[PDB]
Parts: sequence; structure tokens; C-alpha cells
Amino acid sequence: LKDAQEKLELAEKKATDAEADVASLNRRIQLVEEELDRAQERLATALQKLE
Amino acid sequence: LKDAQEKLELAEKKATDAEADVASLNRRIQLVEEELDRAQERLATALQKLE
Amino acid sequence: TTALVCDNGSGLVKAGFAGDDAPRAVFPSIVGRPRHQGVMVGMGQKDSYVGDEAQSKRGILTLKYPIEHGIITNWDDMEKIWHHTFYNELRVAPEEHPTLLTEAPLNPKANREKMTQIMFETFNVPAMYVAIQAVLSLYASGRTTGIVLDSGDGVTHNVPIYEGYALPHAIMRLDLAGRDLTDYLMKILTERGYSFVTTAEREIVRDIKEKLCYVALDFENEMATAASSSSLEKSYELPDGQVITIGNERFRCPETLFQPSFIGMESAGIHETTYNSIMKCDIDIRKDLYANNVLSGGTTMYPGIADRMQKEITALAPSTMKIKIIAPPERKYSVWIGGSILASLSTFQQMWISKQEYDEAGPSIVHRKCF
Amino acid sequence: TTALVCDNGSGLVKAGFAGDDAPRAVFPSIVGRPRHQGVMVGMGQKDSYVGDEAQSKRGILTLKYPIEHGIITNWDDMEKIWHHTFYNELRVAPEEHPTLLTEAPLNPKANREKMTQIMFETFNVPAMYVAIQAVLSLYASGRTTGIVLDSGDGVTHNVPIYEGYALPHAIMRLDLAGRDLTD
Ligand SMILES: Nc1ncnc2c1ncn2[C@@H]1O[C@H](COP(=O)(O)OP(=O)(O)O)[C@@H](O)[C@H]1O
Ligand SMILES: Nc1ncnc2c1ncn2[C@@H]1O[C@H](COP(=O)(O)OP(=O)(O)O)[C@@H](O)[C@H]1O
Ligand SMILES: [Mg+2]
Ligand SMILES: [Mg+2]
Repeated sequence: LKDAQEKLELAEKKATDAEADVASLNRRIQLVEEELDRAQERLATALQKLE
Repeated sequence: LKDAQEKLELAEKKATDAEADVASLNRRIQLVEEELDRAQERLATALQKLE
Repeated sequence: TTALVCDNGSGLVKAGFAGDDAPRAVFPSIVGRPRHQGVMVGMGQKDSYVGDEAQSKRGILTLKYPIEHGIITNWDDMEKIWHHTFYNELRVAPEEHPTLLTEAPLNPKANREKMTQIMFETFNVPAMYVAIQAVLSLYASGRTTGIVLDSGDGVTHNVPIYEGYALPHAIMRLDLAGRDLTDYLMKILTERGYSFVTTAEREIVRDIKEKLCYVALDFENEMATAASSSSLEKSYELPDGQVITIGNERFRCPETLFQPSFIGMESAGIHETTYNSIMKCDIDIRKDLYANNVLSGGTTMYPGIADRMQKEITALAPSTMKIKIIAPPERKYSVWIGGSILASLSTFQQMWISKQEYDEAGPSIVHRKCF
Repeated sequence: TTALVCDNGSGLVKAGFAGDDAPRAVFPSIVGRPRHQGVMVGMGQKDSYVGDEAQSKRGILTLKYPIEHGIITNWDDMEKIWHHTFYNELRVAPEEHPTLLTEAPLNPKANREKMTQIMFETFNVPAMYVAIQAVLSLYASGRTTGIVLDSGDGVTHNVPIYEGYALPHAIMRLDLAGRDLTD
């Protein structure tokens, strides 16, 4: 039980940590993709202007 | 508990898999940051050529 | 005071106080009377186990969902489910809390009117408001445009929205959902020898579907691969032993979403009803809808669906538009998170259907300005 | 002070301070109310988007020009357009600036009188003057004679002028213009 207790607590902490990491990284990837797309639209504007 | 033991092990494995995706999302974040910087630079040069 | 954001759904009732991140109590919506005789005296045997209690005694019960396809077919059982949700899973009397139910689009009026009449007469809430299940899922994504495909367990509906102005003529509601996929999986498992018939074993087949099935990126290649190698056969242990091995049933069960001809339905898959829903919109907001396609609901949690759907739409759509599919990790509770956000708004605080208003106009108040 | 040279036109409102080379703000003259229902709460949805804002949300609006053929058919919308032009595209209160509107030849009197009444009562300008749209186009060419064919978007009119003396009996106004070509 005590062994099971420690196993359970450690696994739960590890799981919550991984979840928080992946969620925040998902937010980051969203932000960087927004950067990319908005920059692409700037690229299109510039292309039209130059042509 | 034996089933709680298997559950905690599976949840910690799920945490580790989420961490592997954390690594992959980190790679996406870094490469997209390179893309963002390159887009800033290319947009600057395009606007200059427009001038 | 705080508002109660209940969300009836069909398959899982999700509830909790407004302003949090996740529903407080999530439990299946099944009410199962016992079916055998019962010989022990004084065991304290009740006449109907509802909610998560009937998923533990399901061996001697006959579980029956009170909500078939969005609509409610058995009002007494639904009242029992609501009573359980309020009193035992949240332990807050409804006399002191506004409620925010959710309803699928294009549902019968009588269902909504009966829902409001129950909430005002039996539970006697101060004020209740009914909202369309897709607008909330759009709230949760933090967007204000986009076309949301909310493939629940009862019914799959696809509501496009632009700049906050919903397009009522472009809602495409299809009745294929998770329950039909469970039935089809239970029907194709018989090709290996495993027969599940009892209404209790439908839960076991549902667990198999949740844990093993996945959506194939390309269907024919997967069918060819699973027929030559054996790298796909994943095994699963029943509630009593006798492990089973699922072969190419893994990606054939959720493939029904993209080819509803498998279960005999005529209509087109969820990959083509989204494109049709977009094409009914005006010609100037199609780019934004293409770029902000939102997924929600439980059934959209299959591993590998956000790529298959994007590939299909990219095949259908013009080559220039960018197709992006928003698939947040908190897909299952997206509707409820959006409901919490909407109930927490100050601007929304005067849209509730106050009880005195119901007393003056009857249950038909819901179709009126207070929508 | 400086004068405001507004030019209502029909299709593009062109405005700017007197003495420059190009108009400061050029934007279509359309006022479009939303037509669908709207489900998001608190989105800050207005009741009428005018000018260049309604050329970006045109997917859910019903744009309607307030000027049909030179004449103005919907005075409330035209007042809204003028208010937008003064306050948001130029950001100069009209209480401190003369205005110089422009009007097609051979237009109904009531249109011109209502225009001046609006400019003097609602916006309360110090002084306004209405000029024929062809004499200005002759000014810009630096000539003093010549017959100018000013084929706008609402109405095409052809005013001949010699030595500064306009010939009122030779103005030929025809109502075919850019809008009919679009249709
Ligand atoms: N992780 C999962 N993988 C695959 N399918 C799932 C998963 N979770 C839930 N489902 C399916 O989704 C259904 C639950 O959908 P849900 O969003 O709760 O419906 P509702 O809109 O009524 O709340 C279940 O019946 C199940 O079949
Ligand atoms: N580059 C162009 N080529 C062809 N037609 C044009 C061009 N620019 C504008 N137009 C037409 O002219 C109209 C604008 O005319 P304009 O001179 O602004 O009218 P107004 O006299 O009311 O200002 C537009 O509706 C368009 O149809
Ligand atoms: Mg739902
Ligand atoms: Mg003109």
C-alpha cells in the first residue's frame, strides 16, 4: 500500500506535469503559427505592391 | 492496489508520451520562430524594394 | 450568486458552476431498473440506479438512455437524471441558482418547451436560458468566426458563424454520431466470433471503441496493410478475462463518419457536409470559414481525425485557400467550457428568462426574444 | 483657416483640405446594415457600417448606395456618410472650416437646397459653396476653354466652356455611367 501510495502520487504528479507542459506548448505552437500566417499575408501584400 | 498500480503506470507512461510530444512541439516552436524572423526580414526587404 | 452550467448532452451529462475550467461532475446519463427477482431481504435495493451508480451494477440492470438523438424521448427518466445531477452530484438546491441548459440545433420545439416547463415548475429555478451547443464551442476556442463541427454522441451538427452573426440557412444537422458507431462496431465484431447483445455489453463495446479505434489517414491502404501483415492487431481484456484481438475492425468502425453508406445512411460524410455547409455561405466569408474550421464534441477525439478531415477538405476545396482545422486538446468539454464563459459574462446577465416573464407568457416564452 | 474640399460623388467620396495635391481620404460611399441575426453576445456589433469598413464586412451586410444618379435618394444615409467623413476620416470638427461641395449639372433644386440646409443646421459649418463638377475639372487642367466630358460613376455630363464663359444651353447630361456598366 505505502509502495502503491508513493507510486500513485508520483505517477499523478508526472501526469499533471506532462499535461501542463503539452498544453502550454500547444499555446506556443498556436502563437508561432499565427506569426507565420500573418507574416505570409504581409508577403502577399508586398508581392502585389511590387508587381 | 494492483489495478491502481497499473493505472498509475499507464498514466505516467501517458505523461511521458505527452513529454515526447512536448519535444516535438518544442521543435515546431523553434522552427516556426526561425520562420517568423525570416519573414520579418523578407518583408522588410520587400517593402524596401517597393520604395 | 453563481450560475449552474448544466449540459444535458446524450451519453454524458456534464455540469458545474459557472467560472471554472472543467465540469464538476461528469457521469453517464443512463437509468437502469433491475430486471431479476431478488431474494435477499433488507439489502436496501432501490428501484432505479441512475448516473455513475448504474455503471457499476450494470450486470443485473437494463440500462436505457433517456435521450435518443438530441431529443428527449422519456421525460420521467430525464427528470430523474436532472434531480440526481442537482442534489447528489453538486448538492446545491436549484431554488437559488440560475441554469443554462444546452440544446442541439433544429430540434423539435416541444422538447425545448417541456424542458423549460420542468425547470420552472418542478425544480423551481430562478431563471434558465437555453443555448445552441455550437455557439458555446465557438466561445471556448476564443474565436468569433469559424464553422464548428460538433460531433457529439447523439447528433452531429455543423453551424457556421461569421463575425458573431450566425447563418441560419447553412446549418447541416446529421444524425450519425457516437452511438451509431458503437452499434456498428458491435455489429462488425461478430465477424470474429465475439457476440455482444445485452444492453450492458454495449458499454463494453463502447470502451473497446474508445480505447482501440482510430481513424485511418487513407482507407484503402490501411485495408490492404491490415490484410497482409499483423502489425495492427491490438488485444484487449474483457471484464472477465478471455482477451480479444481486434484486426481491421480498428479503423473500420470510425470510418463510418466519412462514409455513412456503411450503416446504410444515404448522406455524405462529415468531410463533405462541412464543405457543403461552407458553400451555402456567402462568397466573401468562405476564406475565413476555410481557415477557422473548429472541431468539438466527444466523437472527434479519434486519434488521427484532424489530419484525415484536413486532407479531405483540401481535396474538395479550391487549391488556393488555406485549410486549417482547430482541434484543441480539451475537445470533450469544449461546449461546457464555452457555457461557463458565456454564463460568466456581464453583458449576458440580462438575457436570462426570469420567472415572472414565464408566469406571464407561459412556456412558449423560449421561442420569443429571450431565445 | 483652411477650407474643406469635400466631393460627394457617387461611388467614391473624396475629401481633403484645400491646397494639397490629392484627397486625404477616399472611400466608397455605402452604408450597410447587417442582415443576419447574430448570436455572439458582447461582440460590439454596430447597427450600420459606413465607408471603407463595410467593404471588409460585406459578406454579412446589405450595402446600399445613398446616391443613385447624382441626386440623393436617402437623406439619412447621406447625413451619416458626411458625419463619418468629417469626424473619422479627417478628424476635424466642421464648426471651424468652410466646405466646398460639388454637384452635377441639371440636378433637382431640392437636392441642393437640402444639402445646404443640412450643412448649415446639423454640422453647423461657417460657410459652404456648391460648384458644378465640370468647371473644377477644367480648373485642374490649367486651361480656360475646352469642353469637358466628366463621366463619373453616377452620371455623365458634358459642359462646354469658352474663355471662362460657360454656355448653359449646350450642356448635355446623360445618365449612363459606371454603375450601369457594372450592371
Ligand atoms: N477518447 C475517446 N475516443 C473516442 N471516442 C470517444 C472518446 N471519448 C468519448 N468518445 C465518444 O464520444 C461520446 C461522448 O460524447 P459527448 O461529447 O459526451 O456527447 P454529448 O455531446 O452528449 O456530451 C461517447 O459515447 C464515446 O462514444
Ligand atoms: N481604373 C479604373 N478602370 C476602370 N474603371 C474605373 C477605374 N477606377 C474607377 N472606375 C470606375 O469609376 C467609378 C468611380 O468613379 P468616380 O470618378 O469615383 O465617380 P464620382 O464622380 O462619383 O467620384 C467606379 O465605380 C468604377 O466603376
Ligand atoms: Mg455535446
Ligand atoms: Mg465626379
